[PDB]
Amino acid sequence: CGPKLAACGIVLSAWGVIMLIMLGIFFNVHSAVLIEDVPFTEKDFENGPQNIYNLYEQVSYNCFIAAGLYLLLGGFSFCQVRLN
Amino acid sequence: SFHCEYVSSLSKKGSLLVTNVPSLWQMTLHNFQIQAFNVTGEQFSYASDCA
Amino acid sequence: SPYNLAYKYNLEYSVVFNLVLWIMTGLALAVIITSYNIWNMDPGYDSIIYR
Amino acid sequence: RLWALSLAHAQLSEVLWTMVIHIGLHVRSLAGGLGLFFIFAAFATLTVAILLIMEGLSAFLHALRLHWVEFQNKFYTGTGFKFLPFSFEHI
Amino acid sequence: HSFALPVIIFTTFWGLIGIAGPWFVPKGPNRGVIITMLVATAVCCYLFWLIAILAQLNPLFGPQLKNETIWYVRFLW
Amino acid sequence: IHPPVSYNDTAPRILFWAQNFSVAYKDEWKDLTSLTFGVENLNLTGSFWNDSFAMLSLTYEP
Amino acid sequence: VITFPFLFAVMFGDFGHGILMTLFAVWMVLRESRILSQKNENEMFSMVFSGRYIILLMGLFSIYTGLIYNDCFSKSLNIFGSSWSVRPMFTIGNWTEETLLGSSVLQLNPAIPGVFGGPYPFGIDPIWNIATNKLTFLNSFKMKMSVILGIIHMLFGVSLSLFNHIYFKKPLNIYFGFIPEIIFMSSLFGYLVILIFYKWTAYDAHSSRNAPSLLIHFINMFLFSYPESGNAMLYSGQKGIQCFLI
Amino acid sequence: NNPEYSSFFGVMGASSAMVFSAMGAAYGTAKSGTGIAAMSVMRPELIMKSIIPVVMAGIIAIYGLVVAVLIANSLTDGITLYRSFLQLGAGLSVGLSGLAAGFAIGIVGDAGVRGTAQQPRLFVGMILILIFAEVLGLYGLIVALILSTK
Amino acid sequence: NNPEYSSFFGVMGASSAMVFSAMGAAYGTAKSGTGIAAMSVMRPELIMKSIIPVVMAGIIAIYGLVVAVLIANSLTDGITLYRSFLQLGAGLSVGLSGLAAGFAIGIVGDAGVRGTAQQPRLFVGMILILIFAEVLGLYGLIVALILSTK
Amino acid sequence: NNPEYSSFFGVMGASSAMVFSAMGAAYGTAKSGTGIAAMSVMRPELIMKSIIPVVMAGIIAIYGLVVAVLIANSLTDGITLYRSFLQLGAGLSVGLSGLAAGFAIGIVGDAGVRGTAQQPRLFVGMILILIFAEVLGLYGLIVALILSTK
Amino acid sequence: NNPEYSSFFGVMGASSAMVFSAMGAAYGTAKSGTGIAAMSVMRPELIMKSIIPVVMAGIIAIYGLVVAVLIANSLTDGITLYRSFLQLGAGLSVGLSGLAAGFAIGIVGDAGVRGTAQQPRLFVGMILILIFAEVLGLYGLIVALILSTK
Amino acid sequence: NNPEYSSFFGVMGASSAMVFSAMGAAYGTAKSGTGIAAMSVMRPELIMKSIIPVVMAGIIAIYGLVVAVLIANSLTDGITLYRSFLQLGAGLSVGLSGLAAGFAIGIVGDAGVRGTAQQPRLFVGMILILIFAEVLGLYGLIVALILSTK
Amino acid sequence: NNPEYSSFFGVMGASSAMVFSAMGAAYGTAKSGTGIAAMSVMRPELIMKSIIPVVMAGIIAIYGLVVAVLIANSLTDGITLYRSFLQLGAGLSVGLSGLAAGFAIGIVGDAGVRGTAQQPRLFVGMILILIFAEVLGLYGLIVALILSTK
Amino acid sequence: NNPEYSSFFGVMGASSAMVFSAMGAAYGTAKSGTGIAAMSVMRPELIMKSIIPVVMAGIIAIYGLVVAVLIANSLTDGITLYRSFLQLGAGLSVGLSGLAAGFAIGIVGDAGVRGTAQQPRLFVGMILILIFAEVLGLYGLIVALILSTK
Repeated sequence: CGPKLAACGIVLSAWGVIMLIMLGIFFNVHSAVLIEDVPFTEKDFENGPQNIYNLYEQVSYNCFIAAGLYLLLGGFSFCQVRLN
Repeated sequence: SFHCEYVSSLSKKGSLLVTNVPSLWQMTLHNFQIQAFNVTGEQFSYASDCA
Repeated sequence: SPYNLAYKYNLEYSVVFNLVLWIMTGLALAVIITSYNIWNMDPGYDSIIYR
Repeated sequence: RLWALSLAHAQLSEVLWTMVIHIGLHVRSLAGGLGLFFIFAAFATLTVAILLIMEGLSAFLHALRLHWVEFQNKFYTGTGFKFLPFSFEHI
Repeated sequence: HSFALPVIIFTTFWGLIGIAGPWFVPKGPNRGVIITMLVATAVCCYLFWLIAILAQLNPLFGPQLKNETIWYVRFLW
Repeated sequence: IHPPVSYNDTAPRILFWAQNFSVAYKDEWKDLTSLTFGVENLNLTGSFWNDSFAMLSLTYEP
Repeated sequence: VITFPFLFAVMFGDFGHGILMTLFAVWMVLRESRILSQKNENEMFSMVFSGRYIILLMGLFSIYTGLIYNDCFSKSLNIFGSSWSVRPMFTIGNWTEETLLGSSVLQLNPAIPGVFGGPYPFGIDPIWNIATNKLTFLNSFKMKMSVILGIIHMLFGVSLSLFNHIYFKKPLNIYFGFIPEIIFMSSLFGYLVILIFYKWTAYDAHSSRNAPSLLIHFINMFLFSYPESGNAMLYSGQKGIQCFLI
Repeated sequence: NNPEYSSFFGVMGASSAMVFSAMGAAYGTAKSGTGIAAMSVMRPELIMKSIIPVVMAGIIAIYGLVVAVLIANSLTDGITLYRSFLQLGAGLSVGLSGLAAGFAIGIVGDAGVRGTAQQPRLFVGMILILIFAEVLGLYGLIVALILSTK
Repeated sequence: NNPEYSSFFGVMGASSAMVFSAMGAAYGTAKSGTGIAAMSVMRPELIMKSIIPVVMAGIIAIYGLVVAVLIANSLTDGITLYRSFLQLGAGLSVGLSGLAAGFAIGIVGDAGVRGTAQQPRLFVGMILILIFAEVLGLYGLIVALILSTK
Repeated sequence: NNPEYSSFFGVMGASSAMVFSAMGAAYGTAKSGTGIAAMSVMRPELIMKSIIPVVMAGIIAIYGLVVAVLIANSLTDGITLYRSFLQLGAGLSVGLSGLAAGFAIGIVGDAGVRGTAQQPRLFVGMILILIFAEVLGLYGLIVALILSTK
Repeated sequence: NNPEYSSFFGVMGASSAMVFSAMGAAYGTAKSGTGIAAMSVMRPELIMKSIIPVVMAGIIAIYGLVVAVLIANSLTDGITLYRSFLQLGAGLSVGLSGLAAGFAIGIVGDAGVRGTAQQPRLFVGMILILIFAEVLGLYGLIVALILSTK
Repeated sequence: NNPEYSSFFGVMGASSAMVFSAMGAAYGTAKSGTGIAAMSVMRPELIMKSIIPVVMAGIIAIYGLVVAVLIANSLTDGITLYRSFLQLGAGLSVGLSGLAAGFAIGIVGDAGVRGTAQQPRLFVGMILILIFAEVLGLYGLIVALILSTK
Repeated sequence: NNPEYSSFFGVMGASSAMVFSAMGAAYGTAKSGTGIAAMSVMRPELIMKSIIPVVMAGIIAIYGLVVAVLIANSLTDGITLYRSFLQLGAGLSVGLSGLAAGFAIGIVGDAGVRGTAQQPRLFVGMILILIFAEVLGLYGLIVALILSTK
Repeated sequence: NNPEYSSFFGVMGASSAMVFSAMGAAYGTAKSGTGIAAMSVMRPELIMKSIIPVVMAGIIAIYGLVVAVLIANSLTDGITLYRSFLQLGAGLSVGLSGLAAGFAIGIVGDAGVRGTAQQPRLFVGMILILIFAEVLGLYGLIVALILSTK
């Protein structure tokens, strides 16, 4: 590892969790500013908001899973910073 | 074909119509366009502009 | 246009063009020449260029 | 300069998001979750280099220029000897 | 409700920081620094916020939105 | 767009158009445009066409 | 101590960078006793470490400016509410056709009463982050803001000059310098700042058509040369005020 | 309604504002960078102070960007010729004044940084000179904003 | 409907985005290669670190490519002239700003690497100055993205 | 009524007044700044007197700004060619007289300063010579004001 | 029907892909062969390993051949202007990006070979620099494949 | 009867008188001011006499201004082309005669001033040749007054 | 039916194919002859073995001839313009690639020959770098054949 | 009656007569003033004799003046193109002749001044050679007096 990598992993872990959880919030409230981030198609306007709401759930889960990877990076880095 | 902004007897509009003698008449053809041989249909062919 | 009418290019157009072409070529040469002269100006740091 | 720098920072940030982060979004939980992790690490690196380091150092020096010239010149002469006490704190 | 209530709240909040703050500073070598920090913070925050909130009054033209966002404004809210 | 005058003989031969057609006698100007373009009853008498010569002719009575 | 952090935060304002900068400056302070033992040869680290307290304070102001500008990487903050209008607010029987046009093509929100939610109680409204015209809206504001902040700090600067010349007992400098200098500055700046705030209160979406341009009246004031024509005047007796102040 | 060959002039505005300003900031950066590099050999400590000419060149690109953005957002299909020429004049006025300031910063940054390493007292003279250099970019901006909103 | 020639400007946009950014990236790579090579005789270790200006010159060609692809995907036979001019402007606005960036990375890369071999402290200064060079392409990219999408 | 396209020359007047006076002031500043910087090594006290050629170069950019703003304020879509040309000629008259004055200010600043460090008696001479270099910008401005307001 | 001149631009596209990349690969070969030949007197063994700059110069001409073939096979009398312009763009895009890549490969190859002659460590460095050169020709190809197939 | 566009020639008259006379007087001044400041280091007593080339350079700019004002106050909307060309002729005729005189004043100023420090007798010779250099501006004026008053 | 001017481009194809290949081969042979001549002063034995750069320049002259005869044998009254543009592109594509190959054969022929005297092991390297120069003429042929026979 | 532009060629006639003879006399005076400066330091007594090439260069510009006045007095709005082109002929004919004679007077003057200084026997030789140079200006005058009165 080395302490350089562990320190980078701490900074990345903090930043990743902060941004991805905040995105999780905006996706769960169906915020309009996030529309460009949602990976929909021209057919997803059919009937009403049902498809875009399902995609809002998927991108919320994407960010939640990615935040989980940053939590794992964090727990690793908080050990390695003491071990190197 | 041919196109011109002002086929006219007035100097303010180019003086393209010329009288060598005194005249009681004046004329102006703003955006004059004409075509008079090898026409096809009612549509003008590409125009050479006077300018 | 359905009749294929001409692009209505004005009279004075040779004059507009020879104003804008030669004014812009004069301005563009004045910029280019000046820009070349300042870009290749001697920066004059003789006190350190040799040490 | 205030406005100018504020626009530039915003547009650099908008482009970095649109070019990097947008590509991380995907229609399946596992694929998007793995993609976003590496996408945000690359993004964070670019934000540090361009925004925090470069636009930071830019804004910092411009705010100082405003002080040194365009505020202070009305009231501060800025000419005088710096006091320097003899102390063992210099060792 | 009226915009005057926010204005009086913000003016009172920063006014106390910029007046009552200084009036509670102790005596000591740092006093002039502390007073200057309180006053300058209140003036800059107040002026900056006041300009932004005033500029949002009576918009001369609204936002313009992309086609897809206009379609989503039918249902998301 | 005002329809072009179209001298017809077996097929269209002479096409003519303007944004504005006007004349003056003794400097009194008149607008001929409504009296000319798209006028189905327009008097084209004395007009002629040939392979190597052409004569468009527009007659006004009033 | 405050003015440099404030101007820097106006230039640098972003919520996320404000957090990151705050975290790093806090780390440098809370580990200060350890960190002070580290190598002096890393002059870059020594610079930021010697700056640690000043960097914390500007980081906090950078969060503040980021919040007023309501921007983190062109994304909004959920802290503030909204004044923007939902589609039911367009469909009031007036501009219902604009809603149908909005299904076919892009449209600009009218900002008309009954459609608009009315005056906004916070910083930039969240809607501006998604709007295609946002930069035209925000640039007008940030420009006008910048002019005011600079004017006020220059007015402080000439006021600081007064104190300094008093503490040196220089009556000539305050009498022949400060008085005509502050009058010169204040007469030019005061007209301009009055017009900026006036425009933000004296006009709306209804009065937006044929609305007068501020910069033209400002230039014409300094020229002493308004030609009784072109742009309409902003308020009664304004010609006399222009003439007097210049 | 309006003739085309009319949105083009406004596009040349936005383009010029970015392009000639980026050229100005490039010549300012390049000359200053050669100075700072050659300087650092004799005075390794001055690097962190001597960055100033690079950042003073840096604002010229940003002045270009401000006008480029302002013009670009103001474009439309069938833009009025008058508004489109105004955008050309703006785009040149910032872009080429940015270029003038770019050279001004480059030359006085290269000479000023070198001079400062031989004599630290020059640091104040250098940044005083860089005012009357960088202000040329600002004047290109002032007129460009006036034209862009005329 | 559009005139037949309409797509010409937009295609010159797509090409210019790539071409002038490739010229900026070539100039920056050529000058940097000359510096790196010529100095490595005294400094066998610094070849692995001094690559960064080459990488940044490469990044300017990437900025070109991005716009060239974004323009080229936005082409069609039916394109309105307005969007076709916007695409030319975008292409020049990234392409020539990339050329300006590449000039700056070339000069800063060459002088920076030479100086670094004579004084290793310069490496940080060189990286900072090179970012101020490289961002000129990125400002060119901002304006190209704004023009190509409105 | 009167010609459209008429704006172009008036706009070019505003741009010429700014751009060429910014080129003049950039040359003036640049050349003078090489003088100040190279001089300061020999005479570290003369820095704050030696700025005057840089200040007068900056005033040339102010003259170009004054005319450019006056022109821009005097533009309109319906501008009769008489006013449009008067604006172009005003633009070039200050723009290029400022360029000329800027050339002179750059040369006499540098020569004046390098001479003054070797003999302080030259300082008054550098000022008197420099007034005759700067007044050319003021004459250019006078003709530009007379033309643009005719 | 489509204008008779329309195939011209596509043909000039094909020619351009070959011509400008041949100019690139020629310059890259010319400088590389100079460096190799000048090296050989001091390091007779390295002349084999130092071929690589020339091989990459060859590869720039192969990219221009590929687009020149793809364009040349995609031609017909009635070709729409839209498609012919795509082919002109493709031609200039690979062509001048190949020329840019050629300027890089040449200057890098010469300085890199003559450096490696004095410094056996440099080889590992210069191959990475040559790759960051040659990829410009690949970016040009990518935009040319993308353009010619819309 | 009077055409449109008539102003261009008359206006370029006014501007060319001022611009080329300012260029003349700026070269006259730049060379003279170089001469004075390079010379005066050895001869402080000559500063307040060796200014005369610069004073004569100023007078060429005044001949420019005279004609440029005399033209600018005699333009009218729809001026006849005859008076307008006469105003161009007057414009060029002083302007370029002032440019020519500017070169001569420059060279006699530089050589005559620098020579004077080693030989005081040259100063009266320099005055006489400098009148012969100055008077070309005056012949330019005489022709320009004549043309502008037909 | 077919245009009057149509064959002019077909002619410019044939002529260019020859002329630019002759220019390439002439430059290749002028540089190579210079190199062989100056080399031979201390190397009798190499006079024959060293002529290979010249022989490969003579091949570029044949690539020009082949296309020029192939175009020439296909010119006629009825040529439908499309075939004439194909022929111009062929003639420029081989011709200017022949010019690029001739430039490269010249430079590698001179440097390679001089180096071969200094170190006879270079000779195999000179052949390899020449295959990579000569093949540009072959790519020029391949494209030209394809175009002229599409 | 006569064409609108008709008076313009006579106007440029009057301008060229003064401008080109000004340039010639300016060069004449500048070379002679330089020669006088380099001569006076050694031979200060000689100046009043060595003024000859200067006063003769001043005479060349009087030949320009005389024609520029005659042409200008002969102008009118109603001028026939014959009289207008005769006057342009007078204009170039004195103008470029005076310009050329001025170049001969300058170069022969600078030599004749430096030569006489070292060898007093050349003073008459310089006067004679310059009389041939002046007569070339007189030939331009003779034809310009013919044409302006025809």
